Amino acid sequence: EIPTPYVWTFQPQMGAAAGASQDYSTRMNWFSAGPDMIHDVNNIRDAQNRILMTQSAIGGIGSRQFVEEFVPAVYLNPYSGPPDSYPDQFIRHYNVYSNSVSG
Amino acid sequence: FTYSGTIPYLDGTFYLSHTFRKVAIQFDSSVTWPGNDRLLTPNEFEIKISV
Amino acid sequence: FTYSGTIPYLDGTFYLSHTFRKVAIQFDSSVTWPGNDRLLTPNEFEIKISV
Amino acid sequence: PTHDVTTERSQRLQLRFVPVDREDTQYSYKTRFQLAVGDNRVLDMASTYFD
Amino acid sequence: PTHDVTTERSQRLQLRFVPVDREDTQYSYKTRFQLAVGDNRVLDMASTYFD
Amino acid sequence: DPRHALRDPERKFLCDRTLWRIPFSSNFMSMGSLTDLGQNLLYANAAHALD
Amino acid sequence: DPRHALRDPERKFLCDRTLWRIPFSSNFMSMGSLTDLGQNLLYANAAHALD
Repeated sequence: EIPTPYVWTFQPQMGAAAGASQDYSTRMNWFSAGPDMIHDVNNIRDAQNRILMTQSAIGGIGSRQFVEEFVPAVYLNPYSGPPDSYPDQFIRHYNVYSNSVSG
Repeated sequence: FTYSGTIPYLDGTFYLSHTFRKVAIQFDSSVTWPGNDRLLTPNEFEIKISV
Repeated sequence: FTYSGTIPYLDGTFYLSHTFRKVAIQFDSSVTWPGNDRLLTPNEFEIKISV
Repeated sequence: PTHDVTTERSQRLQLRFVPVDREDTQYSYKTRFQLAVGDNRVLDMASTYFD
Repeated sequence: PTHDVTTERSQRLQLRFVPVDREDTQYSYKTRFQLAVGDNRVLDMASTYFD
Repeated sequence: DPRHALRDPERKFLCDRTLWRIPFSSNFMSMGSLTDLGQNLLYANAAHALD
Repeated sequence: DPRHALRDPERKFLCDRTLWRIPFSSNFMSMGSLTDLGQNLLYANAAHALD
């Protein structure tokens, strides 16, 4: 359905960004509203993911070039896919060459 | 400051490293380091033993 | 064999399990099991403590 | 199963936390702990209790 | 380097072996050990000695 | 009673017709007759000594 | 000498003008200014607490 996009925190060092997580600092609370309201809220939010959708299609990278890329990506429905194709890269303590491991 | 002898803190004339027993390091107040059962005493770094 | 009471070794009427203090397991006489700092006392299985 | 179940690296089974602050009132006792859940771990409150 | 150098899983740095058999002769002392080199490991004799 | 004299606590327990268990599993749980550790290469590949 | 009375051994050591080291490496060796652990995601990604 309509979820909430992830946020990418720029890592001052390396420039390889970090793990993305569902934003919550701007969560538009509203469960205390009405029916038509709860209906319109998911509509405007859908338009959001819609914009961030087009805005997405278009060593380490700097900050200035970081805002243009690594934009908030919407991961539609949940884990949906098989245990093979998961977010992975969306995990903070996760590397490519190997599985997520830390000392 | 009523002292004029060598200042180990500056010249580096330390001489009390033989007064340590053990050191314990832990992250997030739970995960001991280096852990992974690296040392004979994985829960700490024993510099010297009496018994 | 001058006994005729219950034989714990056969009928299974044990009653001395409360007489154990601790047990230590080790492989190749070095690698303690389970090790990996699993228990609060990673070097053995303390069944009961006095103090 | 012989994979994707248990970890091979060292790791305690049950940790013990000490009060970072405790106030003994005339008719009440309050204590605060910094329950830290190490990374790659999952804690099930049901397994926690106050000793 | 951050890969293909050190292992992430638990593993001792220096093991300790106990005599599987020892004979105290009137003028000689003999002991036999079962030096076991775990899999995925490599031991450099030079780092071994008799305590 | 007010005549009570200073005493001292004493704890203990009993567990009859039972057998102490120490499963050979990484988490001590029963996930099948043939445990996970009982199927680990470290044991099926090379032989060890127990103590 | 034959007049020697029963004694007792006592060991110790001294290490002046020196600093105890505990490199933040997976093997404690120096493989470069920027250690391997000092470049591990587990630390660069999230923040931790030390004690």
